[PDB]
Amino acid sequence: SMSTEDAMTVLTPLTEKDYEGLKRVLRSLQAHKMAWPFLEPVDPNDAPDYYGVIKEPMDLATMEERVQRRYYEKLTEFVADMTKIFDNCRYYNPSDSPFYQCAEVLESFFVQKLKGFKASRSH
Ligand SMILES: Cc1c(Nc2ccc(S(=O)(=O)N3CCN(C)CC3)cc2F)nc2ccc(-c3cnn(C4CC4)c3)cn2c1=O
Repeated sequence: SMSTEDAMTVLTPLTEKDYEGLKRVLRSLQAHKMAWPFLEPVDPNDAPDYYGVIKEPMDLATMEERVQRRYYEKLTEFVADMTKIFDNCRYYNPSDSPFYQCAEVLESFFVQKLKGFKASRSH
């Protein structure tokens, strides 16, 4: 149920079995054809003033490092880091940018996969 998923998302410490789920979610995003702008950090020499404007940069390779290192204690923290990728992209870029489009598509995919992860955890 949505009740159980919400409670577990905020309160339930991530287990090793949860981490196998988080690796599956991250690998599914890295394989998505619209992940191409998010696999590595933004190149400063491509994106003028990016690191002056975006205060909390994030990318899928940094998320992979944090997952491998068992950085996250709560799913909320994993979701907050992932959400930076999409929010940062939509903030820095105009709405007609290919990067902006990729953020919209990959976030919708992540939201589908996250809901699946939560359900699998609640069962
Ligand atoms: C998310 C993101 C982003 N991620 C990203 C990461 C890597 C690669 S990469 O193919 O590996 N590679 C591309 C070539 N570099 C020399 C090396 C890197 C491509 C990427 F798109 N790249 C850029 C690049 C440029 C801009 C930009 C530049 N000006 N503006 C206007 C708003 C002022 C936007 C935004 N960007 C982003 O937002």
